[PDB]
Amino acid sequence: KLDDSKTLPIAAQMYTLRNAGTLEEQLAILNRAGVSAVETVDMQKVSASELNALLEKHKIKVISSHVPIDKLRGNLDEVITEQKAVGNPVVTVPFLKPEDRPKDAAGWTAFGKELGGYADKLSAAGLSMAYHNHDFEMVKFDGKTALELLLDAAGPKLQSELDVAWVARSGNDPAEFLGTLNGRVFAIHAKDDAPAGTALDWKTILPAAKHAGAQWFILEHDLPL
Amino acid sequence: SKTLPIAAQMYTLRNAGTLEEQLAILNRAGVSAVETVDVSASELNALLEKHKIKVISSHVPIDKLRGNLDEVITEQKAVGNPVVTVPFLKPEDRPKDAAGWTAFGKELGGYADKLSAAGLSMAYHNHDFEMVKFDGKTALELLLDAAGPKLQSELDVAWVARSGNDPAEFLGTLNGRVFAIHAKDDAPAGVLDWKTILPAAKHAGAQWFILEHD
Ligand SMILES: [Mn+2]
Ligand SMILES: [Mn+2]
Ligand SMILES: [Mn+2]
Repeated sequence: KLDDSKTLPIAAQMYTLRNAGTLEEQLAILNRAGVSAVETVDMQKVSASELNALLEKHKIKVISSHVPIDKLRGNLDEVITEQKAVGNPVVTVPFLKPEDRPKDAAGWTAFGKELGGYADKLSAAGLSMAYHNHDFEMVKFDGKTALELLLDAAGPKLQSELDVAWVARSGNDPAEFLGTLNGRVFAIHAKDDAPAGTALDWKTILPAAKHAGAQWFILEHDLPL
Repeated sequence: SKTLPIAAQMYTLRNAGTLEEQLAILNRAGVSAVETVDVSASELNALLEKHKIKVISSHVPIDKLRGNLDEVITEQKAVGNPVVTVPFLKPEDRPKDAAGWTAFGKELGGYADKLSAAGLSMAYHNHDFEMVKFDGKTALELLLDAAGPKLQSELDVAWVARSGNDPAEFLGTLNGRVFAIHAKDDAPAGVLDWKTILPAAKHAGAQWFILEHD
């Protein structure tokens, strides 16, 4: 079970709701599962002060938050204000819609350089930055993945939220990929199929992750299709 | 091993809140099971199977158990619910002395025997009024002991502790007679010593941790 692993501390991906009453049930589940940290999605749906009061009550910490690229492009100052309203989360690029995906190696380089500029401004405001990949960043140009192109061009203020299932599915070894990102990994992300309860060669991946500097194993439960 | 699976007790729809939003929250929290409360079996089987969530318990009021039990059996089997749970007693239905709590346990034990012959199990969910004591014994122990082991406890540990009884120790008196632990979601993170409650619950044979939305 991924939740019973103890190489990396566990964090849960949590979808925020407008109703702070129903948000409390999600936090009570984490308390009983022994999970103390969350990565938030849609955090702006709820009032910051209401969410802060509930997190404090349940001793849960927001360790990162999904911020779409159009918000980083359109008003970064507002992103900074919104994220700091709840504390100190890593600002994480969650996904790229098809229309935002570069087409060639030079485009992926330019995109990483763009993100590196945001990472500098976020850093000046006291916020870190991460990038969460899926499958389209695994495309390769002359032997190098789009993901490595953009992270290398962005510089070490941008860390990887590495989705290792997509790394492996593309035919790259996840542990070796983590070696190339030594000191530039924020977390490992994985889908969790195990039912909630009280409390891919993971046996090599999680040690490689920890040696690279990963701080969190972020687990996600999905809606069925 | 040392984990209790978590189920959620469903709640009524207030404001705009839909039922499917309830199930979607549970999917995203990873909760695989629900305890239902008081819409047709056709409608709720369909939504539960589409969200891949099973019913593990259903709150059935005492007046239904007393009035039409064969109908209770039919309705529970229609949604695949395996456990009939008495959720509450209104003040007028609460026995007044030790003899009355014993007689009430015997009554419930008769329903548990009939439910068992129909292939269904039975549990009893307490609040605070069952924690009253007669010559050292709680009303809750009187009724469970008198009902026999076909009636199990859905033990509300907050009300046990609030009455001055250690919930871990109380679970020890109910070894093999505990269906679930019950708790609400509005409690601050550490009143209740979950470091002792959870192993006691597991040792006693609890099958579920059931979370109630205040
Ligand atoms: Mn992410
Ligand atoms: Mn490189
Ligand atoms: Mn209860």
